[PDB]
Amino acid sequence: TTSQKHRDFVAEPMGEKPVGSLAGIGEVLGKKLEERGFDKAYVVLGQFLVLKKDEDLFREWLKDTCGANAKQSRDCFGCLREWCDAFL
Amino acid sequence: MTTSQKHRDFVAEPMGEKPVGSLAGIGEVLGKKLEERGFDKAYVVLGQFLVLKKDEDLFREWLKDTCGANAKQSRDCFGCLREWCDAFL
Repeated sequence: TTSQKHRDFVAEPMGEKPVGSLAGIGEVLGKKLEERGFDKAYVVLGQFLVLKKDEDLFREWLKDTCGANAKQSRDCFGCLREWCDAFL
Repeated sequence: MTTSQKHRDFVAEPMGEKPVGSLAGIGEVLGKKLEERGFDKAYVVLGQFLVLKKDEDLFREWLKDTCGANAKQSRDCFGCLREWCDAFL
């Protein structure tokens, strides 16, 4: 199942939404992503796409980059995957 | 309209699973070199465009380094991705 945060993200183009609009990305993860250059949601989408939507590699990259746990990275992957199914 | 028809066709609709050669500026020669480096679908190149925060200088140099694109090819590819994003992202 899904959070409302997920459903809100997948419902519409992301535009310039901050990285914190992604399901799974809370205040702490968002800071660390911003610290490393991923300040907008679309930059994380960029990494998802460069990695050819590979779940294992994206979730591992997120853990290595901002410390996401398994639930957080599951949530973030799922929200980007569903967004892409609707808009890409 | 000074863009190519090929630009117009790409920016008119979501890209889905389109191959990299659907991008403006990406002919068969550049497209093969991109595919050999793992950039086989247009959305993978979109991904690089986005990871570079849509920066023209960085993206155009990355394209040159990765497939040998010249100035016009890299401008066309960048402009096609930028307009696609303005329409759909």
